[PDB]
Amino acid sequence: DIQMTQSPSSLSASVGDRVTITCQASQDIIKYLNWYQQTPGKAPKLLIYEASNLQAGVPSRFSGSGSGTDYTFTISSLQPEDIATYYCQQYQSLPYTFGQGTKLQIT
Amino acid sequence: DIQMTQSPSSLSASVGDRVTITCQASQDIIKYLNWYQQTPGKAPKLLIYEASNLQAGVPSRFSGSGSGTDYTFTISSLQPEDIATYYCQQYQSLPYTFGQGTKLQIT
Repeated sequence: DIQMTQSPSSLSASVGDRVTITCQASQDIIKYLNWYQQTPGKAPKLLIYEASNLQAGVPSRFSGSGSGTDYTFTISSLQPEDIATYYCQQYQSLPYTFGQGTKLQIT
Repeated sequence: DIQMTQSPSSLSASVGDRVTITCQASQDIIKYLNWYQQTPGKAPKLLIYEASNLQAGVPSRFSGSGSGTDYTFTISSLQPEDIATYYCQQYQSLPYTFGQGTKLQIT
C-alpha cells in the first residue's frame, strides 16, 4: 500500500567499515519509520523507533535519520554480530509494509 | 522488555488441518498484538493487526483472537502457500518485542 524500497538489497563490506543503507517511501510517512534487525534463525529486533530514537540495548554504533520520504540507517563501525538482514517499516497507515531488506555480509 | 512466549516453535500438519499457534505476553498488553508471516527470504508481511483485524488481501482462513496476556492465531484450512514462519509482536510499550517464531511445515 505505502510502498517502501530499500537499497541496497545486498551489501558486502569489511569489519570496521561505515555501512549506510537507505529506505524510501511513496507517501510522506512524516517520521513514522522503524528499523529492524534479523539475525539468521532468530526473530526481529527493533533497533530504531520513529526514524531517530535508538532503543534500549542496541549498540550506539547504530544511527537513524529521515523526514518525509527518505531515511537512512548507519552502522558507524561494522562488527561481526551485525551480519543480519535489516528491515525498514512504515506505520503511518495500514497496512504496515516492510522494505524488502538489506542482506549485510562480511567478506 | 515485555517478553513474548510463542508456542509451538515448530509444527507439522497437512493441507486441510486446523493449526493453532499461540502467544503469551508477560504483562497485560491489553490488546495490542500483531501477527506476522515470513516466507523464506522475503520481507515480513502483516496479517492481523490489533489482535483481531484481517489486513488487506490476507485469506479468510486466518483469524486472530485475544485480550490480555493470551492470544491465538488459527489457520482454518492449511494450504501449500501457508508454509512460513509466523511471528507475534506486542506494541503496547517499547521496545516492540517479537515472539520467537512458529515454523509451519507440510506433512
